Amino acid sequence: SFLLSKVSFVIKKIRLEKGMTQEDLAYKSNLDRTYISGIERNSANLTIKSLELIMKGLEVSDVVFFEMLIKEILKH
Amino acid sequence: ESFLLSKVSFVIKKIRLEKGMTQEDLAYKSNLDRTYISGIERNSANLTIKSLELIMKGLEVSDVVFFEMLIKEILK
Repeated sequence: SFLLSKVSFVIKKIRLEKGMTQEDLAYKSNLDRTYISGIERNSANLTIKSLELIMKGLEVSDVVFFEMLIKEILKH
Repeated sequence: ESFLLSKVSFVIKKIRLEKGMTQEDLAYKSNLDRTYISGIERNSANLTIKSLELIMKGLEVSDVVFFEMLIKEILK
């Protein structure tokens, strides 16, 4: 899936840009490290509530996240 | 429901009504249950990214269009 891969990519990109490991983001959001690893491989079951929490943890606003996402969708 | 949650629900229903589609129409076109559509439009907490992909495919709305509308609603 095109959208799933781009969501996964943007979450990994923002996490790596904040210098956070998957563990770091998990600890900040009270999620497991394997949930973050999992979403970066396949974002199918990531919910909007979990994405809001992740965006909170990455200290990215929702608008910037979606701007980043539109950019990735359009690059393709 | 947070404001991101509410706005995702709002934008789905906004586009659905602009498309002249009922909930049942969206359910048919997305291959999701009408109960689930009903629920998302009230509260998007448990909407997954795959279900959002199928909702956009059933509304026949470009993903970029959906996220641009979402950014505009978040900013209002």
